Amino acid sequence: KERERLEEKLEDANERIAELVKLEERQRIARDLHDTLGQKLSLIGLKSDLARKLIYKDPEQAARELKSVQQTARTSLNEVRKIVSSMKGIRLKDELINIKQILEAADIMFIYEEEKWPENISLLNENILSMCLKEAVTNVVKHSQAKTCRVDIQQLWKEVVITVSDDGTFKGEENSFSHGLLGMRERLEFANGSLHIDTENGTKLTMAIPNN
Amino acid sequence: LEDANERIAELVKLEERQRIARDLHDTLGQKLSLIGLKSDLARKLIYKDPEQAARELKSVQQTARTSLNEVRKIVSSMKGIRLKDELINIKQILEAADIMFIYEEEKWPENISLLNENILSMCLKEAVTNVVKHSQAKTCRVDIQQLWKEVVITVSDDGTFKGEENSFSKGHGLLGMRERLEFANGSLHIDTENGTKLTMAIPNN
Ligand SMILES: Nc1ncnc2c1ncn2[C@@H]1O[C@H](COP(=O)(O)OP(=O)(O)CP(=O)(O)O)[C@@H](O)[C@H]1O
Ligand SMILES: Nc1ncnc2c1ncn2[C@@H]1O[C@H](COP(=O)(O)OP(=O)(O)CP(=O)(O)O)[C@@H](O)[C@H]1O
Ligand SMILES: [Mg+2]
Ligand SMILES: [Mg+2]
Repeated sequence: KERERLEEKLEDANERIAELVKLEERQRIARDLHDTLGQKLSLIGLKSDLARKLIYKDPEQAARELKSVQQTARTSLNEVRKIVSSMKGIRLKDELINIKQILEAADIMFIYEEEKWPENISLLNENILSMCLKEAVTNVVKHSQAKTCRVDIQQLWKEVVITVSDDGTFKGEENSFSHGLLGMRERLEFANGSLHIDTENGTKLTMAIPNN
Repeated sequence: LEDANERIAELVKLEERQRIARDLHDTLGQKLSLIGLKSDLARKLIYKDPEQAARELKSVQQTARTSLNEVRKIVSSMKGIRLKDELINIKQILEAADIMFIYEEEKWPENISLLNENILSMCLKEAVTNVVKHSQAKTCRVDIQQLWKEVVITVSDDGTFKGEENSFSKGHGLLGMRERLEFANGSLHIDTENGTKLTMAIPNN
């Protein structure tokens, strides 16, 4: 009714700030890129050209020039190797490993068995999920003081679900949502999924997100 | 707001930043590897077949020039870039001059014409040079504010103004500076009271 009309409106303004902030982003990069890969790539222009001119007039210098070109091609693509490494993102496969290591070295038993694991989930969600995960684990090896920790990750419905439970005690007060907690929620929620918790026996984190 | 705000910020930031890396690799990858290949192949045929070699290098120049342009168009549109470069340029010159550079980004510019940005850059650089030329001051305050419609640099130095009473000789950056701001319908003023003080103004647009 009235509530539907005013949600449509609320979505329109969200999106509007979206496009704007994404733009400002396109930019930080515009400066870095231009600097580096721009001087270099203009130089590639010039040596290309100059090489073509000297092919006959002087095939020696021509060659030497092409040597320098290939050099700068390669290293430039190397710069973007160093660049799409960033925000390329971690895949859970990797985050699970990381955490198995952190839990072992925490003095804690890591309970797992690969259960109905994920396919054709957006790479992005994979990053977020990776994050919340790492944070949850840290919280546990920070306060729970549990000695064992169960975890499963399943493709339920059209929605993916991690669950991370620890036998320790939840050291938090009644409203310590002050911190990777508010962080976690804020996140999943923005991805239109959910985060839930139970301090019944130790601490239990259910993260959910849309997949299929 | 402290965090709902700039947390959802930094998250759409990362949303599209992953998208942006997939586009780098996609576009400039394919392209730049192809540049590798044609470079190489060109070197091989320089003699065996200098014709094909040339043709290959033509296609190379095309691509190298082309890749920069997509990024470049965004850069031309973007504002505040000229001033930032100038600040970096002058901070360096002042440091290396033996001089303290006083600054704090104060109500800095948005949607000023790119042109005015260049002019202002200029007068600025010239002002600085004059200081590190004659003022022999040891510290130098500078601010750049968006005052109402009009933008204003102010560049002050504690040294002494070595100039005579009417040192505004043409072809010197003084007559040059005025000539300029004034042609842009803004203004230039100075005070030799304590050291030297330059107020540049111009229209924001
Ligand atoms: N798995 C767990 N076991 C026991 N206590 C936990 C827990 N997860 C969170 N807590 C408690 O809840 C409170 C809030 O945690 P939150 O995640 O906001 O910050 P933190 O203490 O984990 C450090 P950071 O915010 O840097 O990760 C903490 O005071 C912590 O002791
Ligand atoms: N900030 C400053 N401090 C002290 N003296 C200054 C000054 N700016 C200018 N002057 C004096 O006024 C004169 C005019 O300076 P101006 O910058 O107009 O010409 P210039 O001597 O720098 C050569 P150019 O043509 O390269 O600018 C200078 O010769 C100098 O003696
Ligand atoms: Mg935490
Ligand atoms: Mg001068």
